[PDB]
Amino acid sequence: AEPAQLRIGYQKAVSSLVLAKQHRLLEQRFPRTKITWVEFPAGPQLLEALNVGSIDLGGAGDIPPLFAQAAGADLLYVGWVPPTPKAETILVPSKSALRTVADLKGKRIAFQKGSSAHNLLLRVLAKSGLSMRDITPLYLSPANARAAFAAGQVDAWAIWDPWYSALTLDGSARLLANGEGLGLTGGFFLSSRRYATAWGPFVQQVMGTLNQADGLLERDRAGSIKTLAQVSGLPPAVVERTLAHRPPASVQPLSAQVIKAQQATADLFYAQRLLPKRVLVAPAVWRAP
Repeated sequence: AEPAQLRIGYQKAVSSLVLAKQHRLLEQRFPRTKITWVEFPAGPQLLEALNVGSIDLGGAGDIPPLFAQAAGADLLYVGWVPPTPKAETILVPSKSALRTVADLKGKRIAFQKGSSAHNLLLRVLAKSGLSMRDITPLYLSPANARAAFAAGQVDAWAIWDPWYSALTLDGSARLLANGEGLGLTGGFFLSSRRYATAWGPFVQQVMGTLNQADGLLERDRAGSIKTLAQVSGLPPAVVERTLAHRPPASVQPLSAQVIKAQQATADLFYAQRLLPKRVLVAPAVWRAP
């Protein structure tokens, strides 16, 4: 037996999950399983849905699961997605006086709370003697943060591609700093405990397939650009710029150093009084037989 249903969460931003969904790669591989793709605006949204059973497999950044674990979610890390530091950014309105990270002190900074942008921001700010309490957070999902930025209500926005490329290409934004040199973890695939326990091998095979979907970003450059352009709405030039910011990042098993990295992030968040619990990553880590 393979399960009857896989309701799997994705974010449109993760170009490789868009393509797998478009090329119906899971469906091709698992013909006896109803594959249902459910889109979320970011990670924390996605994790809250895994928590209540709306999906049971989904991809997010490194922070969403830590926010979920701390609130009491019972998830499994089942796959790790390598970081793409150039695609994680702090943007400012191109008109703005701000040119260095130091200039962020006392400014309003939009970002998805609990998202990878929240950790990019803490860690960028740290290299300049700033912390979360030197800046004002505007906790806003990407579309709502975009609207506030276009309206002049934010001083800076921590956000990922496609928005970075979109706003820098159209003149809306300057890059203030990206995620290079912070030793970012990356992201994860999360699962419900029951589903990954019941259907381990299937969950591994799901990863095998999504892994090959990431491969299309480089092995099908010209085709990826069209489909993505077509699917997102974005111009091809922008989709091309987003592919330039992304080395391969194919989902594969959690290595030892990644687990420790995620624990170190958990510690740092707790230490900075941004999580109420100390989160233990390791008991939630899973690998198939």
